[PDB]
Amino acid sequence: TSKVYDPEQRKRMITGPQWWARCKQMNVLDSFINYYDSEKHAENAVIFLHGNATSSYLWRHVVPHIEPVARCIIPDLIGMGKSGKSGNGSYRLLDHYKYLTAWFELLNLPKKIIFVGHDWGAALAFHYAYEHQDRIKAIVHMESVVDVIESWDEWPDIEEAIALIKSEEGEKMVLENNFFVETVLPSKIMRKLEPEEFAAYLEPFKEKGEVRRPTLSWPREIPLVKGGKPDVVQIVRNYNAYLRASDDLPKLFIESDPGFFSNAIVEGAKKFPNTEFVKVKGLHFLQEDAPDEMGKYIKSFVERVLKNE
Ligand SMILES: O=C(Cc1ccc(O)cc1)Nc1ncc(-c2ccc(O)cc2)nc1Cc1ccccc1
Repeated sequence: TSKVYDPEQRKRMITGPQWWARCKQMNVLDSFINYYDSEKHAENAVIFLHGNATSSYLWRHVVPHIEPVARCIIPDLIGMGKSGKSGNGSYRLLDHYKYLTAWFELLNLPKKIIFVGHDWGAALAFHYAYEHQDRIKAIVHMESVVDVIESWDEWPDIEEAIALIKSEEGEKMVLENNFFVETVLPSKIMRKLEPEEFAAYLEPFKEKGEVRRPTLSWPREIPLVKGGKPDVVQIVRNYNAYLRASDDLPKLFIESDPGFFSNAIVEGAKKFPNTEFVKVKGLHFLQEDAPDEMGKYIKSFVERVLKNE
């Protein structure tokens, strides 16, 4: 089987260098963060957080829909995109969180922030919200780390896939063979990326070896109650209980159609009160298949949240 280019895409395409040239850099702790900032309408701030394999580039066709209503800020997570590397060489959830919260202190943010999170980016937003419950205006999430995975909800294939990723063979398939960028990322986009679009995702990870570490460390954080990192399992338990009780926090969940092993994500999202549910085309990296539908849904949700405030 083969996937097909979107025959109109080369005409609104944004290449890697075009996106990076629009970004800014800021020293943060012992490193630096590369980020997009639309600047205008700073009375609000919408912070878009990518997850594994990607970067701020993931949001390039989503963010123009929301810029007219609020300042939009989109970082490359540490070790990813064009950001600096992690000073301690480590790329666990809490390492990412250290740089993200330090970076927030430098951004002149409003008291209450809107988060838009994908995959592990949503975990970062959820954990920030749990620790800063008075700083959250709304949360948009999609393909998100909503809850732990109990052992009776863990089937053998996911058990063995995580065993593989936690083994030396898993380390080599990522660091030497770039599994998550070269295979997982295009496999979970329904269209075929233009060569220049794929090159933007490849570029941070084009060389072999340790530079690819964040794309191995993220799946190793998976919150399997059986065998998963205990600190991450507790972080996710804590913010899941907070989200289940957060009746006054407006949320938007963007469901993928058909998604990819996403049923537990959708079911977990349904346990959070005050959630608007929408659906767009996609597998996992749904920004690449339905960015304008997503941007329109988020724009309408943000306008409704601001109007009702
Ligand atoms: O590792 C993750 C991240 C995650 C997302 C949501 C969540 O609640 C917990 C963790 N996801 C993942 N990671 C791996 C696989 C996977 C791997 C192998 C396989 O054969 C099938 C699925 N699937 C998934 C998606 C998934 C599965 C089960 C419960 C929730 C989310």
